[PDB]
Amino acid sequence: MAHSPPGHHSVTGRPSVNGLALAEYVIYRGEQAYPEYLITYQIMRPE
Amino acid sequence: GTILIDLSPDDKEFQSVEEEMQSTVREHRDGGHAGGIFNRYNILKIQKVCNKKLWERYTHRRKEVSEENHNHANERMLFHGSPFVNAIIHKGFDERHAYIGGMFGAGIYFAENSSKSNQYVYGIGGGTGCPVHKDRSCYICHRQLLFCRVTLGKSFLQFSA
Ligand SMILES: O=C(O)c1ccc(-c2cc(=O)c3ccccc3o2)cc1
Ligand SMILES: [Zn+2]
Repeated sequence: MAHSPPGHHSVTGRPSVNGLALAEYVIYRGEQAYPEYLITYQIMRPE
Repeated sequence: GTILIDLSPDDKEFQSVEEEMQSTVREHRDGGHAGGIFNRYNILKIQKVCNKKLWERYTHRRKEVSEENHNHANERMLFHGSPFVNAIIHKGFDERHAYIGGMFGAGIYFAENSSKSNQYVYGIGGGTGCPVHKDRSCYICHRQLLFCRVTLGKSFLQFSA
């Protein structure tokens, strides 16, 4: 695992081309996330 | 130490998690190549993940971050898709769940868009798709995502394509 930028605890990847995309985020320590919900699903074929 | 508690679909907690799942689907620039072609999901089950040790590990670290950032953990709920979700719920996130080749360096990646994390359920780029049918757009096989509590603290802002 890499280190976060000096002075920071994570990275935010802000989209700057695709206007409909939401943000993505990166952490560099496992202890900064807790897996709260497990969701079981299928993708649905469009009609 | 992990136990999984099923939520009832009548539970407002099930409903708010389902809504985050459904309302954050978008179209992807690969035309569905990685994650499949779909506009919504059939949600089959939602379970709360309970592990005391992993929770206390998280809150310990959250307090450290918070105290380094004017008492602000900057905590979010975000999606994570991985072939290793069974290991993650039992042993926690660690270095072995890093995206070594990710655009922001080797760390653990999370998405606001559920459909973005869905592209990783069978591996980077969707791998070879589902184990049973080798189909990245499989409509039959059951998929799993995590909806996770993530401490961002002071986040470095990368504008990017
Ligand atoms: O096993 C791996 O190498 C592995 C690599 C990446 C992910 C992953 C999982 C995600 O949910 C995700 C979200 C936004 C951007 C990238 C993302 O990547 C999950 C696993
Ligand atoms: Zn399949």
